[PDB]
Amino acid sequence: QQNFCVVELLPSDPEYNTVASKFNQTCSHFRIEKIERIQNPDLWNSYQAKKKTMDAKNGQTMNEKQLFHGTDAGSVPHVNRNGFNRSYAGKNAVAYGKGTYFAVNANYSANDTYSRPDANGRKHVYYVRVLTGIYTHGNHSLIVPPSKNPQNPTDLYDTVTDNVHHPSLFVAFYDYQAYPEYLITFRK
Ligand SMILES: Cc1nc2sc3c(c2c(=O)[nH]1)CCC3
Repeated sequence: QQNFCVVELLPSDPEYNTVASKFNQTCSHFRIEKIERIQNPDLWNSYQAKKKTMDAKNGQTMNEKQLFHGTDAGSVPHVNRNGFNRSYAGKNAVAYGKGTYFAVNANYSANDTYSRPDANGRKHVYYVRVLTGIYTHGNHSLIVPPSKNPQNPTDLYDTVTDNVHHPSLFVAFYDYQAYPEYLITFRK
């Protein structure tokens, strides 16, 4: 279930200049070793279904952003199979899951705290399609999606950010809200 393939994106492939250019806006001091495309049909189809629903509701809003997420090597196969979906006890009592964080700029995700260097010094950051939708600033203490309207408090925001008009990060909460399209492997 949610089987996947991994294909190297070569420097000569159409999308390389764009993916590398975005990473290099803030990470040009690192050296890129490989960029790969993650091809997971079930995960892609489910993400696209969520995108279609959001596009049909949010008017002019550009619901998708491409953001970064650094992780340790041991999490890579999990992300490739499951994306950023989470399962745990009591998830189904409430309308959302535990937040998953993404950065606007690659250098944030390139921190060793996130993209932990592996045994060979290799660091791993995904360039992820994320349905940011309609967002507000995150709660300071209760890390859940806030209500949009005190008169309708089960209607929740799609994501939260640190700063509504100058974001540096986004937090996603819902299933199939993100697709791990590209994996960038790099070194100091
Ligand atoms: C595992 C992981 N956690 C976090 S928290 C956070 C980011 C980030 C990441 O890239 N990976 C980037 C923005 C704030």
